[PDB]
Amino acid sequence: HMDPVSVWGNTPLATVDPEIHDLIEKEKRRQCRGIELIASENFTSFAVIEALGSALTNKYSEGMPGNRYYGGNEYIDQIENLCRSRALQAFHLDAQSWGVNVQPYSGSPANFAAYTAVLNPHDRIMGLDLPSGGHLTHGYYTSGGKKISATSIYFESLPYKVNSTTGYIDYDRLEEKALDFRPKLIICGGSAYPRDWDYKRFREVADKCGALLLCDMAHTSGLVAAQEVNSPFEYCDIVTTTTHKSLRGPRAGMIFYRKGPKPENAVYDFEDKINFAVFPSLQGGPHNHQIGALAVALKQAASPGFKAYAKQVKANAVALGKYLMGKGYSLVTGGTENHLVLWDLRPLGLTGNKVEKLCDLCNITVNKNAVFGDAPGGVRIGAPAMTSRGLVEKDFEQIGEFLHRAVTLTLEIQKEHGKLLKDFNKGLVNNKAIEDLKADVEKFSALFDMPGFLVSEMKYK
Amino acid sequence: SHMDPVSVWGNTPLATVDPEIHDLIEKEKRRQCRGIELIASENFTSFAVIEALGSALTNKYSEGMPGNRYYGGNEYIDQIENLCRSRALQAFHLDAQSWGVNVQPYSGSPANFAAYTAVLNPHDRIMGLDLPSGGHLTHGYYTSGGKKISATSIYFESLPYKVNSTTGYIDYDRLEEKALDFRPKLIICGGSAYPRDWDYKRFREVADKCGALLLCDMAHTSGLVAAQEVNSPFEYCDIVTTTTHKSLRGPRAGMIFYRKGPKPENAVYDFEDKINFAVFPSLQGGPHNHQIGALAVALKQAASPGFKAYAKQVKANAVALGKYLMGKGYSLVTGGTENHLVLWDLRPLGLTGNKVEKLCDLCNITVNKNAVFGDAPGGVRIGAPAMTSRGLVEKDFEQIGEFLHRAVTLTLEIQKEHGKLLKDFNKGLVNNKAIEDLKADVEKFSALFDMPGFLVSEMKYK
Amino acid sequence: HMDPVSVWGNTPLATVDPEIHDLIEKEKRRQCRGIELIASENFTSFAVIEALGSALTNKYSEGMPGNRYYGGNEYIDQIENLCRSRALQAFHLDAQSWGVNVQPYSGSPANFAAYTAVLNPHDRIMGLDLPSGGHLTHGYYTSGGKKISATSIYFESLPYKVNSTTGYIDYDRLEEKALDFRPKLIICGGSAYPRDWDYKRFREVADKCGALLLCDMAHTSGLVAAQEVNSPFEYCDIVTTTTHKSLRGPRAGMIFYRKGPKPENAVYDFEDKINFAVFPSLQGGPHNHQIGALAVALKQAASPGFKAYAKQVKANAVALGKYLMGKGYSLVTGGTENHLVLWDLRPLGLTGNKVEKLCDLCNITVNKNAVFGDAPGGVRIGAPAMTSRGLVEKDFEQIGEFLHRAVTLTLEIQKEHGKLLKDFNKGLVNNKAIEDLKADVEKFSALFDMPGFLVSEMKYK
Amino acid sequence: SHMDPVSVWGNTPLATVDPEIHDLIEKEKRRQCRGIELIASENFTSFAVIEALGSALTNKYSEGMPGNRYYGGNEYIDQIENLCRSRALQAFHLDAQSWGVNVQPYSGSPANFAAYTAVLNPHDRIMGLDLPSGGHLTHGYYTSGGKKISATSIYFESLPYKVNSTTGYIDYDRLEEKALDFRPKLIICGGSAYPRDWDYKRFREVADKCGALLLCDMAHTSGLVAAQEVNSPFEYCDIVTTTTHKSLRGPRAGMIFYRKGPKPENAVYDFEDKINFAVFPSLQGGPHNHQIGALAVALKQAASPGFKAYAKQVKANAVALGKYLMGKGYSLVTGGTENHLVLWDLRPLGLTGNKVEKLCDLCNITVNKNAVFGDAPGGVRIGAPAMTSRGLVEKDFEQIGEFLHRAVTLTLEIQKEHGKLLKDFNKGLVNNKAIEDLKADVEKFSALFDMPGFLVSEMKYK
Repeated sequence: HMDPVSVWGNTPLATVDPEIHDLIEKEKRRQCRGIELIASENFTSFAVIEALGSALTNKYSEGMPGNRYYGGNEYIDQIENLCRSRALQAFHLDAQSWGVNVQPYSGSPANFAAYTAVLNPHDRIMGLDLPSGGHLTHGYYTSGGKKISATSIYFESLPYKVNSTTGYIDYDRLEEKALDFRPKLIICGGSAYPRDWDYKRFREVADKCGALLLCDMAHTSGLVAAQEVNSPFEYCDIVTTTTHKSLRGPRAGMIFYRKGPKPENAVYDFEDKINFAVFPSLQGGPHNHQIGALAVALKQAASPGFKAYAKQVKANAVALGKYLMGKGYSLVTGGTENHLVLWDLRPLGLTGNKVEKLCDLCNITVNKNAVFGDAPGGVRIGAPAMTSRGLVEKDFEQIGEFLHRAVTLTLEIQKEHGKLLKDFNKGLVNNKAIEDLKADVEKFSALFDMPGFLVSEMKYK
Repeated sequence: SHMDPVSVWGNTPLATVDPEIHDLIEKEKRRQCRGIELIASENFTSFAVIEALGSALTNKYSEGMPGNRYYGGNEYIDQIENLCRSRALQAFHLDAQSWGVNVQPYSGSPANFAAYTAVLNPHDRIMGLDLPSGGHLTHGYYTSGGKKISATSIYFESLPYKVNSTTGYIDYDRLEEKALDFRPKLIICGGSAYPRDWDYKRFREVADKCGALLLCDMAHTSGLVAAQEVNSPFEYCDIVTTTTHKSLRGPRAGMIFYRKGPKPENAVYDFEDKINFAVFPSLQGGPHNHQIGALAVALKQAASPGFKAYAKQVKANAVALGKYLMGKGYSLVTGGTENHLVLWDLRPLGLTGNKVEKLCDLCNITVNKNAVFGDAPGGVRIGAPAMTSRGLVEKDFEQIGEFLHRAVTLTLEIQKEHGKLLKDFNKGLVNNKAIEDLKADVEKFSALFDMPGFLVSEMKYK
Repeated sequence: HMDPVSVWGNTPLATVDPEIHDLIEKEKRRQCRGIELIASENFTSFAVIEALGSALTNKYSEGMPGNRYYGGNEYIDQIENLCRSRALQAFHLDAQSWGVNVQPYSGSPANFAAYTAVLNPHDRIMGLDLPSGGHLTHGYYTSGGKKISATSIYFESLPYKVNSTTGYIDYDRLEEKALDFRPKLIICGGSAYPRDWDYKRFREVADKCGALLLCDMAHTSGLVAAQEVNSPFEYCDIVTTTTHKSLRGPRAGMIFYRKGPKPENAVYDFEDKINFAVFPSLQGGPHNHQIGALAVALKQAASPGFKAYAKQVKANAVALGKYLMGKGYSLVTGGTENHLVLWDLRPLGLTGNKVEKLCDLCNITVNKNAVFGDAPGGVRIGAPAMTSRGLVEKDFEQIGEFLHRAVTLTLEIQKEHGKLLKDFNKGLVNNKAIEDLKADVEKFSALFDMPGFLVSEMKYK
Repeated sequence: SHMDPVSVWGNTPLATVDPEIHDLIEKEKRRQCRGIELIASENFTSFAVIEALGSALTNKYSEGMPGNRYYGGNEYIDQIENLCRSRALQAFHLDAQSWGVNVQPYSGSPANFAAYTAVLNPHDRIMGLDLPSGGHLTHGYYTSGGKKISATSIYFESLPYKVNSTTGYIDYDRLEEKALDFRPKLIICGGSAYPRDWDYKRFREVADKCGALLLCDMAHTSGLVAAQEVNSPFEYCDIVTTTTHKSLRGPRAGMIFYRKGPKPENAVYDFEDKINFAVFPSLQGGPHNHQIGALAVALKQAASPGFKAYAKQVKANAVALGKYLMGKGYSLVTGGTENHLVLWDLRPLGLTGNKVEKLCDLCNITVNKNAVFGDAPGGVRIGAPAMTSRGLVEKDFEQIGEFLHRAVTLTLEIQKEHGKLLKDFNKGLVNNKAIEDLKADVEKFSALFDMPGFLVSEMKYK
C-alpha cells in the first residue's frame, strides 16, 4: 500500500528526516555564531528562501516564455518574464539595448553557455590569471600543461596578469598579449581583485585585436546594481553573473547580452545564440524555483535599502582595510574599491593556510589566496555577508581587531613551534589563547541579527 | 539613506516582500492541483524535500568535496553531503566498495556533460538513442541539415541509434552494427519517451565488442530502478547518471554513479577521481548545498517501503491506462508499457500530437506531443508518476483514460468540422460546451485527490 | 680548397657514387627481368625521366604563375601553365568549368590539401573501406579505435563498404550511412575495386545529404584520360589524382576543381581555397622538375597511342581474368571493368600472403589484398606496367598460365608441409619447382621491350 | 588504332617527344647560368644527383620501409634507402645508437608536418620564429586579422616568438616568458631569413623549463651543419627536420632526425616508431625512391672534404659580401652574418624591398624582398650558396656587392626622378642605358664561372 499523501508528502522535514533537519539547524547556528568573511558568500532574505522552497520546483518548462514545448506554463512564463524585466531594471539597462537569460543553473554554467553561444570549440579566450585573482571558469591550466578548467579543455585559454609590484591589472601587458595571442573573447571580472575594472580600456584592447568582450561580474554584481562601481554594461558585449554573492540572491546565473544596432546598419546577433546555447544545447528544463527566488532578489536589489547596503559593503571593506594597514599590515594595492580586501602575509613570514586555519578555529571564516600573481601568500576577506547582518564600520574595525589578534597568535605559534606546517599544527592543540578569541568572536557574532530565518525559533541556542 | 533593518528586508515573509511573485506561486500551486498532470518528466515532491530546499543551506559555498574543501566552516555541509552520498548508494542497493557517486551536479544535463568530460577527450565518439526514437538532447543531437544542436554533438562526435521502425523496440542488431562501424568511445542508454525496459546485458555485449564505455542515463526511470521495478543499469554499466526530480520524486538535481574497485591484470576502475574532478574544479563552482540537502531527504524517502509501493503503482497505473486506451481502439507504440509512461501513436487517427496536446491543455490535462517509431510529431507522451503521487490508482487512471478518450474524440470532431490546418482547428476551441464539460469534469475529478508539497487548506486560491 | 665544379658538379653518377649507380643498374634489371603485376606501378617514358632529371630541380618558385614571391620565373611559369592546360586537355575539361593545381608533391598530399581547402578540422568524411578496396588517405582506423590515417586523425571518417556477397559497392548502404553520419565530404575512387564507379549515384547521395563529392582517380586516371571508364568530372566537385599509375607519368599529384556557375546566380568557390591550401598552407616551393615531367606525361597521355594503350590495359585485364576463371579461379565480382583483377583465394584454402611470397620468388610481383570487405584472402593483379612493355592479350594469358602454375605450387607446398605460415615457409627452401618457374618467368619477361632506358646499354645483362 | 611501340613513346628522348618542354628547360638552364642567383633557398645540385633523380627508381612503389614493406621486389630499393639513412647519419656525425632518421618525406614542409603529427595531438600548442622575424610558414602563421594561414596554425595552436626589434637577434628572454605563459608542447627553432647562429642550449633550457619538446628545422643551414660550420642542433634538440636542396645541395626532399636510446627512470626515447608511422601509413604513400636515391648521392657528397670547404666558403662569401655592403654605408640586420645569408635593411634608404627586387630582377640579379627586425617589406634577403656552388670566392662576392651597390643606386635615382609610388618607379625601368650596362656587366661576370648539373658546352642556348 502506498503511503497517504499526508504521511510522506505533507509531513514536515523535522519528522520525515530528523537527521537532515538537525544538520540544517546546526548549519543555521554556525552561520550566525561566527564571523563570515568569505567574499563569495552572503546571507539571503527569507523571502528569497520562501520562493526557492516552493511548488515552483515541480514545473518542468523546457524552452522560454512564448516558445515552450508543452502547456501549463501560464504562470511560469509570467514569473520568468518578471524575472527578466526585473534583471534589466536592477542594472539600469534599456530593453531595446540589452536582453537577459535567467535560466543558467549557476554562474559557471552561465559562463560556459555564453562561450558556447559565441565561440567554436578551440577558439582562443583570455581571462584574469588565477594567481592574479581570476576565476577557474575564465581558464586554468597547470605549469605541466594539464588543462584544469573546462574552459581550457574545450577552448584555448591564455591568462593575463596583475603587475607583480603594484597588484593592479597590467593593462599594457594585457594589450601586448592580446595582440600576440589574438583571442576571440576577452573576459574581465574576477574573484580576488580589490580594485575596480577599467572596462573602457578592455574595450579598446578588444577592438584593437578584434575580440568579443565579456565581463563576469559574479563578485561585484550587487555593487553594479547599486551603481557603486564601474558598470561593465557600458563597454562589454556580454555580462554574466552568479546571483548569490554581493547580489544577495539565490544560487543561480544570468547572461546579459547587447541587442539592437551596433554603435553597415549592423545589429547585434547574441540574443538567439545565447538562448539556444542555454537551451537546447546545454540545459534541460530551467529550475523554476530558482527563477522565482531570483526575481524576488532582483526586486530587493532595486530598492533604496539595497543601494545603502552596497554603499555600506564598500565602506566596511575600506574601514577594515584601513584598520589592518594602521596595524602595519600590507593589503594588495594598499586598499580597496569594492567588497573585499586582499591581505598580503609574506611580509609577516606567514602563509595564507596558517592564518586561515587559525581563524577557522575561532569561527572566523576567510580563505587563503595567492597574491601579486606570485603556498598562497595571503588571505581574501569579504564584507558582504557580515554587512547583511547589519554590521557597520565600527563593527568591521572590531573584526579587524579579531583578525589582528588572530595573526598575532599565528606568529606566536610559528615562533614557538616552527615555520613548517607540520610544526605549526603542534601549536593549535588545546591552545588556551585560541579558545579565548573563539569565545570573544562568538559573543560578538551573537550580538547581530540574521536574515533568512528567525534566530528565536532555531533549534540550537 | 540608511540600510534596511535585517528584520525588514531579511526576515519579512515573501507574501509581504514580493506580493507579485507570491501571488504567481499561489496561482501555480492551484494550477498544479486543479488539473490532470501527465507530463512524464514531472512529479510532485514532498514538503520535506521543499523544506530542505528552501533553507539556509543556500548560503554556504563549499567548493570541493567532503575532506578536501577549499575553505573551512564545512563541518555540517560535509556531513550532509556524505549522508546524501551514502543514501544515494543505499537507495540503489549499491555496494560502497563497487560504486561511488557524486551528488554535486546542478541537474541531470550537467551530470551527463560532466561524465563525458571525465572519461572522454573533445571530439571522442558517442552513441545515444535518437531523439525521434525516444532519446534525450544530451545524448547527442544534430539535424538533417547538419546543424549541431546538442552541446554533446558540438564538443563530441555523436551518432544516434534508433528503434525498429515497425515494432518500436530498440533495434539491437542495428545498434551493434552501427557501433562496430562508428567505434564510439561511449555508448549511452536510457531515454525520454521509450516505453519498454532496456536490455543492459545486450548493451554491455555491444560495448565490449566495440571497446566502448557504457553509460546509462536513468533520469526517467530512476525511481523505478531504486524500487527494483525495472532492470538495473548498475549490473552492466560503467557509469549511471540521473536527474533526481522525475520518477525519483526529489529536488531538481543530478548525480553521477561510477564503478570502483577491481575490474572483473588486477586492474581497477579509474572513474572516481576523473568524475569528481570534472564536476569540480573543471565544470562547476560551489555545489548547491540546499539541493544536496533536499536530495538527501528524497533519497531517504526513496528507500522507504512506501516508495517501493509507489513505484509499483506507477507501473500499474501506466499499464491500466494503456490497456484502457487500447480497449478504445487506440494504438500505443510497442502495444503497451513496462515503465512509467505510454507513447500514444495518433497517426492512425489522422491527428498530430500538437492538436491533441492543445485541446488537452484547454481541459487542464497536460500531455506533450512526441515523435513516434523514430519517424509534425505524430504522438503524445503520457506519464503516470505525478498523478500517482497524488494517490491515484488503476481505477483513477482508467478514468483519466476516459478523459483522454473524450479529449481526442473532440479533437477529431473539430478537425472534421473545421479542417486539418491548425488555423481551422483553432475555431473549434471557442465557446465549446463539450470542452467546458470536460474541463469541469477534469477539475472536479482532480479535486478529489490530495496534493503533496504544500497544504491545500492554506492555499491562497481554492 | 673547394672542388672544381667539373669534379663534384659535372661528373656522372657512375663515377661520383658507384654504389648508388650499381644499385640503380640492378633495379633497372629487376624491372625488366620479371613480371610486374602491381596495379599501382607503371613504367614511364624516357622523356618523362629526362625532364624529371633536369635543371628544373634547382628553381624554387613559391606561389603560382603570375603571383610568385620572387623573380626569375619566366620559364617556370610557362612550364606550369603548359602543365595545367595540358592537364585540362588530357581529361577533356573546359577551362571555364574546371581548373587544376599541379603542385601537390604526390597523390596523398593532393588529397590532404583538398580536404584542408574545403573542410574544417574534425569535419566528417566518408570513403571506401580499406578491406573493400579503398585507400588509406580516404580514412582508416582500427577496430580498437586507433586512428591510422591522417585523414582520420584530423577529420572524422566513416567508411562505406562493398556488398559482402557480390563485391560491388553497396550503394543502398552508402546512402543510409551518409544520411545517418552526414559527412561534409564523400570520397569515391579506390585502390583495389575491379569495377567502374557510378558517379551519378554518388552525386545523388551527396545531394541528398548535402555533401561535397570528391573522386580520387589515382588508379584509373589513365583510363579516364582515354575515356575508357566513366568520367568522375561529370558529377564530382573535386577530382584528385596521383600521376604515375595508369596515367604513366612521374610521381606527382593534381587537384581538379569545378569553376564557374553552379548547375542564386551561384558560382563555385573552390579555386582560391584549393590553391591556398596547397600554398601557403601545406607546401613550400613546388617541385618544378616534377611539373615539367608531368607536363610531358600529360602530352603523351593525350595521344592516340595512349588511348590505344588504355584500351589494351583493359583488354589485357579482361583476358587475364577470363584465363584465371577458365581454370576455376574466383575473381571478386567475376571479372573486371578496369586495369586490375582481384583474385579470391579463400575458395582454394589459401591466403594472399602465401601466393604473394611464392610469386615474388619467381619474379612475379603481385600484392596480397583483402576481399569482399571481409589474413587477406586474395591478391590484386594489375595490367598497366606489363602492357606498357607492349604485352597484349595472348601475353597476359601466358601470365595467367604462370600464375596458374604458381598457385598450383602454393597448394602443393601447403599440402606437403601445413596450413600455417611457419609450416608453409618450409617448402620454399631450395624448391626445384619454384626455380623452374622463375627461369620460365625470366625468359618470358626478357622477350619484351622496356620504356625509360635502353636495355642495350644497361650494366646487367 | 594500335599501341605505340615502346621505342617510339617510351625510349625516344625528350627533345623529340616534347620539343616545347625541352625548349623551356633549355631556356631555364640558360637563365640559371646567365645571371647572379642570390635566392637563399636555392642552390645548383650536381649532375650525379640529377642522374639519380632522373632514373628508373621513379617506377618502384615501395610503401613501408626497409624490412617492413607491403609487397616484394624491394631488394634494391631497400638497400638504397638504408644507404641513404646511414649516409644521412654520417653526414651529420650522428651515432646510430643515439639518432635515427627517416628519408621518405617528399620535401621539408611535409617533413615538418609529419614530425608534428608524430609527437602532437590535434590542437597541441607549438611555438616558432615569427615570419617577420625570419621564420617559416610551416612553423605557424596567422594574420593580425586572425586568419589561420599555415596548416600548422590550422591543425595545431601556434604562437610566434620574435627577434628583438632593435638588435635583430632572437629575444631569448621574451621567448622564455612566452613559453612559460603559453606552455607549448613543441618549440621550433631554425628559420628562413635569420642571419645569426642559434643558441640551441638556451632553447633546450627553455624547453626543459616549460616541459616542451624541442625541434630544429635546419632546412636553410643544414649544409653548414653537416660541415660543422655552425652550431649543431643535434646536441640539444629532440627532433631535427630538414629540406635537402638548400645549403645541403641535394635533391628536393626532406628528412626527419629523431633521438633514440636512453634519455640522459631508465626511460628511453619513444620517437622512432611514431615518426615512421606518421610518414607512413599516416600521411604519405609510397616514397619517391628516385628522390631517395638522389638524396643518398647528395649525402655522400656532403660528407666529402670538398663539401666542408664549400660550406666554409659560403660563410666567407656571405661575410665578405656583407662587409662590402656595410662599407658602402648600407645597413644589415644584426650588422653582419654568421651563416649563408645577409639581411639588408633598406628602410634607412627610404626604399622597399619590392623596388630593389624588381630592378635587380631586370639585371638578372635574383634576390627576394624580406621583412626586417620583425617590423611593404623593408629589406632584401641575399644568399651565398648558389653562386658559391659556381665557384665564386670572396673577391667575386665583393664584385657582386658592387653590382648590388650599382643596382640600389639606380633604384634611388629612379625613385628620385619619378617618385615613390610603384606606378612612378616603373617609368625609370624603360630603355634605361644604365640598367642595360649593369645587366650586361652581370651577364659577362656570370659567364666567367662554371655551372654544375649540366654541361654548358651542350646547352641549346649559349
